[PDB]
Amino acid sequence: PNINRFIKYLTLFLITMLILTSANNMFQLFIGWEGVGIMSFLLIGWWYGRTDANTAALQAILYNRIGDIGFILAMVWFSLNMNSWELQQIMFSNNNDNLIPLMGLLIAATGKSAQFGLHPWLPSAMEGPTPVSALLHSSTMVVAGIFLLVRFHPLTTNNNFILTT
Amino acid sequence: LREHWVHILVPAGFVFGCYLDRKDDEKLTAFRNKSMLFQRELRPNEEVTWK
Amino acid sequence: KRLFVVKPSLYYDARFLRLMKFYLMLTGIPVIIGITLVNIFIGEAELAEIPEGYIPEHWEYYKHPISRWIARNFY
Amino acid sequence: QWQEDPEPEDENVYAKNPDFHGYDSDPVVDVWNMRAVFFFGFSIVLVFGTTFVAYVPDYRMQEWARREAERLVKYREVNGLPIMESNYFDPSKIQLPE
Amino acid sequence: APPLTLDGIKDRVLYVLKLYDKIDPEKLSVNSHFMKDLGLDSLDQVEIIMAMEDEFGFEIPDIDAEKLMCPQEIVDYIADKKDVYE
Amino acid sequence: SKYKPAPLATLPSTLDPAEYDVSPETRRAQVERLSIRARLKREYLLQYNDPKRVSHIEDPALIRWTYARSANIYPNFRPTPKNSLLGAVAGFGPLIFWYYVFKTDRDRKERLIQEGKLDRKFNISY
Amino acid sequence: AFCAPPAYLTHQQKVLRLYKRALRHLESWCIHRDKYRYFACLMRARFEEHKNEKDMMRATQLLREAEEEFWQNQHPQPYIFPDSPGGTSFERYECYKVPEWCLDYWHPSEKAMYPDYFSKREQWKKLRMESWDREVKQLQEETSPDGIMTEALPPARREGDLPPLWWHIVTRPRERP
Amino acid sequence: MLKIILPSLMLLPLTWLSSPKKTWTNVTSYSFLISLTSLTLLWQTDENYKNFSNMFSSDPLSTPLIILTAWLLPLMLMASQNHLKKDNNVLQKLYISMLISLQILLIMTFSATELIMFYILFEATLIPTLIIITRWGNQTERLNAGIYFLFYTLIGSIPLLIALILIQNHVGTLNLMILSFTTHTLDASWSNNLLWLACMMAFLIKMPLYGVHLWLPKAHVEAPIAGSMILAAILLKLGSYGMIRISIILDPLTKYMAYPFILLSLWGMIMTSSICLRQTDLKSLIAYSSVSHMALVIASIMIQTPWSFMGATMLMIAHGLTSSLLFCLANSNYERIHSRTMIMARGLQMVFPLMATWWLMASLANLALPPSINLMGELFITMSLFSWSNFTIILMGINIIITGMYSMYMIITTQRGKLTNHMINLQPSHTRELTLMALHMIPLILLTTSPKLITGLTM
Amino acid sequence: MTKDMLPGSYPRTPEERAAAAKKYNMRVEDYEPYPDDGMGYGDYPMLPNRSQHERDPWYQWDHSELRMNWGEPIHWDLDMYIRNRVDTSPTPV
Amino acid sequence: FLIALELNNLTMKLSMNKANPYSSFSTLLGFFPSIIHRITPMKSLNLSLKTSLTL
Amino acid sequence: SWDKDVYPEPPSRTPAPSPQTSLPNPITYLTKAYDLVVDWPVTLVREFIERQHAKNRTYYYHRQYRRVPDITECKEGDVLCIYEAEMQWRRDFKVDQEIMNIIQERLKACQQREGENYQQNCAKELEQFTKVTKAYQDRYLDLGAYYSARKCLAKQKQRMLEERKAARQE
Ligand SMILES: CCCCCCCCCCCCO[C@@H]1O[C@H](CO)[C@@H](O[C@H]2O[C@H](CO)[C@@H](O)[C@H](O)[C@H]2O)[C@H](O)[C@H]1O
Ligand SMILES: CCCCCCCCCCCCO[C@@H]1O[C@H](CO)[C@@H](O[C@H]2O[C@H](CO)[C@@H](O)[C@H](O)[C@H]2O)[C@H](O)[C@H]1O
Ligand SMILES: CCCCCCCCCCCCO[C@@H]1O[C@H](CO)[C@@H](O[C@H]2O[C@H](CO)[C@@H](O)[C@H](O)[C@H]2O)[C@H](O)[C@H]1O
Ligand SMILES: CCCCCCCCCCCCO[C@@H]1O[C@H](CO)[C@@H](O[C@H]2O[C@H](CO)[C@@H](O)[C@H](O)[C@H]2O)[C@H](O)[C@H]1O
Repeated sequence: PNINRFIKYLTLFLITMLILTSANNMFQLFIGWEGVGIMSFLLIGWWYGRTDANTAALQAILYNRIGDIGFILAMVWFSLNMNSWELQQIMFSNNNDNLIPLMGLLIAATGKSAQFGLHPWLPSAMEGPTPVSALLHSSTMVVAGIFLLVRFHPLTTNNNFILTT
Repeated sequence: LREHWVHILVPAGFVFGCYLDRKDDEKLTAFRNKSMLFQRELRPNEEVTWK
Repeated sequence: KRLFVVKPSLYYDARFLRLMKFYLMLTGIPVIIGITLVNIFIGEAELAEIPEGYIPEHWEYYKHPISRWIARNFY
Repeated sequence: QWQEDPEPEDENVYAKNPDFHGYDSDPVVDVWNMRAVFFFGFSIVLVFGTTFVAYVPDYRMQEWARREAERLVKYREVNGLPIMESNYFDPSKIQLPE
Repeated sequence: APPLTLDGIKDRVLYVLKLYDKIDPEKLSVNSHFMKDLGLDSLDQVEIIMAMEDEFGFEIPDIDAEKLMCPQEIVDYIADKKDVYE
Repeated sequence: SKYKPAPLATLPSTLDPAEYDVSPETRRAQVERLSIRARLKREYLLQYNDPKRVSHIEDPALIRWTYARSANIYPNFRPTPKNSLLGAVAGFGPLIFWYYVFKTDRDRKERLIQEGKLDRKFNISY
Repeated sequence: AFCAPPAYLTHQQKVLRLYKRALRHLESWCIHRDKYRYFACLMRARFEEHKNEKDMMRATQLLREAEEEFWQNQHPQPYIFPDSPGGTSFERYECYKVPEWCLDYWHPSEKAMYPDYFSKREQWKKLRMESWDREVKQLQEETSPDGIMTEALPPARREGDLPPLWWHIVTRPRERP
Repeated sequence: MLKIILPSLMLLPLTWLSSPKKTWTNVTSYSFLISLTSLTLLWQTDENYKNFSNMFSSDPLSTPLIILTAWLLPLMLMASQNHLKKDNNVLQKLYISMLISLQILLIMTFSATELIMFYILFEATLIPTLIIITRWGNQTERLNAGIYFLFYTLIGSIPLLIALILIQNHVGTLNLMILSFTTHTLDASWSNNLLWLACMMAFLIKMPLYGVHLWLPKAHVEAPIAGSMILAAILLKLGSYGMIRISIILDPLTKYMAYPFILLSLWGMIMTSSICLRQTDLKSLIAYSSVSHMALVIASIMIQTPWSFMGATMLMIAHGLTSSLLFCLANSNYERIHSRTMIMARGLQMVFPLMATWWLMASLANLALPPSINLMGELFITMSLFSWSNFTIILMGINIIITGMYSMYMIITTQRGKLTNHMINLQPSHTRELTLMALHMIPLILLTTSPKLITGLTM
Repeated sequence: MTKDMLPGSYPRTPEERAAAAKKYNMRVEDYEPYPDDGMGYGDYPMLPNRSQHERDPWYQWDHSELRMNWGEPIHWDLDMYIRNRVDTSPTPV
Repeated sequence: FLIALELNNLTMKLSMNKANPYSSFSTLLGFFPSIIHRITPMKSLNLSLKTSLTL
Repeated sequence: SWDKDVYPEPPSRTPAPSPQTSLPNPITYLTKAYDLVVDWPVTLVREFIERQHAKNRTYYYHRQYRRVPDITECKEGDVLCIYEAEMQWRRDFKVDQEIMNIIQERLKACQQREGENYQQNCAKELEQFTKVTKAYQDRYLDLGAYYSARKCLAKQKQRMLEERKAARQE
């Protein structure tokens, strides 16, 4: 009956995914980064009378907040050692030792892309309706972590510890 | 006007308050046009820089 | 056959939303038109150089007509 | 036991007035109380209060300070001066302990 | 799928029973008791309910399976479960 | 083979030795439990189906639980050696641990600023 | 779901329940219907075998042994019907099962769109009230003098009487609202 | 400020001289028009603070707080209107009077230019607040909550009065501008260490600091709705506002004296957040949520960096609107089932779909979803706390995870699952209850578009 | 609600055990207080540590989500054992 | 693919399938959910009540 | 418009199109149709507005702030002269925040346009950032939340002494 709320949420996810991918600074990344996190919660828990949907939705949130620590770790580091969150200014960090920020981004990518250690939440997200599974939890939301590390590739190229991990 | 007069209570308070602040200014003019930063010569028909 | 669907009383949630939007738009739309005609017609003050000798009024230090007008009268 | 009223029962606020707004038990006083909150709350404060805040100019000199920094960054670049000096106060004026 | 109607349920219940071997179709009516008029044992009636769940696509809990002892009782238990009223 | 239980993986009902007990003493336990269960279920239903009800059905079992877990803890608390040690460790244990992490870190930081051995290269906000 | 459980399962109930569980798990391993039919007949051979052993102290020891055998050859992931407990559709529509009493707060302008549904509803609310007194009375008359009680309920023993405590069963929301 | 104060003093005669059928309309209409006038304070086109007289003056720290106070008065009147409908007329007018009196004192408290004037006003707020919790509270425990609230404050506040007198007996004045422009470094002697605690413990209790916070969960769990709204939104921020104001004259002792209190806040906030996971009372879950947010505010003020102050000011305003919105929402259920147990009512989204939207938005503000100003505070406090030391990220990382759990667990428990269908008294949400939530949420959204207004003094 | 319908202090005598059991709707042979280490339990029943996932799913529980019945005593850690959280059900392995 | 065909075509044989540790591990997601989602939330939620709130 | 000295911008060097395929560039078509259907109607709407803004031409000025005595020229305790020295410094300190932003805009604006040659062709902007940062750190770093002129002066005197003690040995 509430089909056109379901349509609206999918639209909101798309917007929070286009915010994430075209962001020019870490803060606007975080709006999409956290926004798809919420939009996943509401769609995985579409059938909110089902107790296993609500547990799978809270489970997605819990793992993605464990990866928020990584994102926030990287954000504080750049605002302190580069005075900026913009990707242009972060580029002049190519000759620093970006272990701490790049560990943060690797943990955020680990949680957001369901990598080993933080992976259960992806098979559990299959509670939601199939259109949700196709859109979010396979072909957009889950590539955010991979997409993140592509943005910061100019830094990870000079770290063998991060590459090897 | 025996059950609607109460609407001058608060509007009167504002007017009385605005006037009470105009006095606080009149009391604190000891440095009017004397600061090292804004002191200037008085224009033709200018009696005070501010009121 | 079409069956009845038991629902919560939605009349009240819908009533609030309508009333909220009525009063927000009651002065918002007049304000918007007001703000839009002020930018279309009066325009924003241009930057100049203080001519030697002239002492600008305090309010002549802001661009927008709405801010210059508020500044001129109340402050 | 002691003399005491029984506990008053669970009333339905919509039973008698189906358009009850939440403010008063009397319908006429009730609607005008809803109307007042929406008018002074949304039409006046939120609309005009938001507008008055959007047109406060040069808020805390956030605008003047930029206009002034551009003037200084120009003047100093053409005249060969440093964009910004290391010392704030001139070393001439500072008599240090000997 | 199409709605379930009381006659369509009744037709599918008997249809499943007529393909059962230990039952003999010629003496199989809706009122046939499974333990008296057909001589089936406990361990069969369990398989009969299992065959109904597959037929209709939903489970009958064991607290209720052990009382469905005639085709009408099965038909009425399915009908009441799926909000079928004519 | 065989299944070894644990608190987070209990024993299945079908593997419970005490679930195939049939001696008459147990069967009478299991019949009084049902009678207590049915007596309450009957009372809940006599309120749920009542047409003159106009409010919800208050739950004494839930009132007792919430009261047992707040207003009734302290009166039923008696200091003992195990409580006092547990509160002392729980109370100041973590607080002392962190004090040395931060104090040690910031002393290494203040040491490295007096000898200039830090790279605050582009840092202008704090 | 409809029938309240007994105080305790009998031996007869504990063996039938196992039989059904053991077949459903077989079907989970076998998948293929021909292969599932073959082993399901072998399974019945193992239950017909000791069908008559009426020792009643080794029948039990034949059940605990067989449950401990089931628990080792479980399917780690048995098939579940979508609407059953643990099923993927289980409780999917519970967010669409509004209680009938929510209509008692409907605005009149809402009730004005279904004048004939809302007229066949005040009849049901009348029928519920007139019947209530006689329902409560019948439940005391059958309150057994010994406290021993069961969750079951009595029917209507008379004419013009609905069975006691019938409103929350008759009016319950549809399984697929 | 006398144009914000005098009209507010007139809501007291207006409360009493109005008709019985006009008291609630009249007062709540003029409260809005008073919070409009307080926007004049925002006309700050320069870097000089507004000094109106020898008594009052507004700063970028005292203006957001002043406005939040004035805007909250009309909100609390509407919140208190349905649970006071059974009281005779003089009790309603006596309740309205105690709420107005708390708005007048609070505005004078933030605009005061001298510490002694701040202290007296900062103590006067106990009277209307003690009367509210005790006279109009609901349970028998309201009597023990009034004592806990009254004497935690007073015990902390006596040393502050002593210390303020010592400051004046030595400096000659308590004016905040003069003490700023003539401040002398303190020696590290054992007497000044005590002067520091004397000047701080009063405000650290009101925050509250972890350890000495048991008054807050007691006060909230038993106050009427408007008691919790003012407590969680303004009275806690008296502590924060005081510490910022008086810590200028306490240097350099804050570089070491603060360690015990940075550690109680950083560790304490984890203890309080984890409590919200196992808290069986909904009004109690929010109150501990407040304790764990104020922990960051305490921690950030103790390190005195431009970012940390900026984050704390934003978090003060953000928490002011958010905690109040949560208390109003929990009250809306409570005014239907008269039970505070969180698990008693479930699946309420089925019958209150719109009120379930406000729940979601309040809950998302509480767990600091970007770009809300709740995150800006948490984020800028983290940035400063990282620079202070790098291992604070360990504790703030944890607290962020726990904050997500108890925020969503709050939403999942009460708004989802199956409906508790025996609750036939779940009436449709009142237009009044929904307006109350829109008034909390709209300003919060507007302040996100213009964060400049709540950056505080440093930025 | 009165003092004797509410939890109390640890039951010292068997006469105050059968009083406590009757309060909580339990059999006297089933009532079992927590051990008296003075950690604040008083006389609240100590019930087996089974999460609500183990309750009969097919029964029509009064509190449907919690899988409880009205009046039944509630485990001390219920909110840790609801179906959204910790599961203690038997595992195949 | 080739390995899959052979393996999936033994399921057509009238020979019963049995549990082994390797398929149990595969079917039960390496037991990572069955452990981590039981032990970890228990210890944390048990601390939330016994240590923080109560003690 | 904007001053091209505050915001330097290398001139654009677009190679002239060299189309050696028979096919039509679909970019160059939707660009024509975009100019006729989007660009042209909009420019009329803007030309209409600027003809109104010409009829009501108004002026505003940048405020001049003469220089007042420094903090160094203030007797201790004289709050009258400390207050003006403190206000001036806060104005100065704020203009320095905006200078830093301008120098950051350039570095960000260069990083984008140089693209794959930023490590080489963005040296001058990275050098001004590295220099104007050292000055900023030498003026304002570690002052704290309650920063003021007197702390700025105390920090400078403590640094002029730590450097004088460099040559007093060397
Ligand atoms: C808070 C709610 C918002 C309320 C805001 C109301 C703002 C009103 C804006 C209107 C401003 C009018 O401000 C006006 O600007 C015009 C330019 O058009 C200037 O006016 C000047 O030029 C015009 C051009 O014809 C001449 O007619 C006029 O005699 C001369 O003074 C002045 O600067 C001022 O008189
Ligand atoms: C600094 C802020 C100012 C603080 C001001 C202090 C206000 C007084 C607080 C103490 C409470 C006054 O005490 C209050 O007295 C009124 C009438 O006087 C009583 O009022 C109630 O009871 C009496 C009879 O019992 C009736 O006459 C009255 O109409 C009814 O409403 C309240 O039940 C009581 O709570
Ligand atoms: C670091 C500075 C902070 C210092 C803070 C000190 C605050 C002092 C608060 C005074 C509290 C007085 O506490 C007073 O006695 C107890 C405290 O349990 C409460 O009494 C409560 O518990 C006691 C148990 O001892 C029971 O007997 C009583 O029935 C119950 O109500 C009283 O209702 C309260 O009036
Ligand atoms: C539990 C409550 C805690 C109480 C906290 C009260 C605040 C603590 C105040 C600091 C301690 C007293 O601070 C005291 O100040 C006085 C003057 O004021 C000075 O003490 C001295 O004063 C003058 C010189 O100034 C001498 O003549 C005198 O003999 C001696 O008392 C020292 O500075 C310090 O001894």
